[PDB]
Amino acid sequence: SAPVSIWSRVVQFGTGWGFWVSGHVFITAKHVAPPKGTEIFGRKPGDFTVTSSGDFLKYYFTSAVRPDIPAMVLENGCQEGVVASVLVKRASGEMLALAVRMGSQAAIKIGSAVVHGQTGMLLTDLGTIPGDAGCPYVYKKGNTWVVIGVHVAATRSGNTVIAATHGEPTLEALEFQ
Repeated sequence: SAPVSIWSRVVQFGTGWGFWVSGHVFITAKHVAPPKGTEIFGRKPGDFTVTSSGDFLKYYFTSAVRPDIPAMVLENGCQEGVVASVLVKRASGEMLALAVRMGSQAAIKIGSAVVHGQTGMLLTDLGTIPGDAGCPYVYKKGNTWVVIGVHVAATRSGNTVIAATHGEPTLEALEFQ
């Protein structure tokens, strides 16, 4: 479904994967990233800036690292009900697009961390596995592909997954009633 060229944007990173949103912007799961202050893609700290929000991590490079790729829209999650695709790469280079119905956005507790993200329900042993964190969630919005977050967590059994998103909630901020 997703354009063939989009997969070259998914690369190994730390103990997981990350995604080039543009030639300048690389997103990943905080928990898989190399330690802060590590040289990456041949660039030293200072040649890039890093922002984190929950388990979402974004690197911005002043000079393009991948000039061969057009910029894509990065959204803070998407509307509940959107059928998105997790672009999972495995170490072998195998590419597995996993259909997922996006659920609600919330601040989700995973172990000792709190992740701002969006829940999802895998539509199909053939889901995500340890090592997949950082792979992007994308969908075709109208007539263009947009990225909404990165894979961070799943249940062992069952089809629940969590994508970390870049923002903290306003309209989507949960409050006791």
